[PDB]
Amino acid sequence: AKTAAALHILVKEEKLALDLLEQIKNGADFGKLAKKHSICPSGKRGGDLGEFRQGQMVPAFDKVVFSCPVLEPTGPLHTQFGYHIIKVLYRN
Repeated sequence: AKTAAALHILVKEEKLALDLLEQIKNGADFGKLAKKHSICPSGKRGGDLGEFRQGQMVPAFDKVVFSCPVLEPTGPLHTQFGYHIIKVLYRN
């Protein structure tokens, strides 16, 4: 699929990623957790890029959106920036 709706959180240290994964299970809040933790110039937008082509931001994203099914929070994944957790939506 060319364009998909995707939310991404990048964690610098694994310990926080584990706390997030458990934190999302205990609480559950992919959008709000991404915005607070990302604290980056793409926290507002990278935490909610809306729909964009499979080749805009990070290649690793194309793999999992083509690996996991949409509507399937997959991650946290491994990427150079740190841990990538990707939520897939619409996929079109």
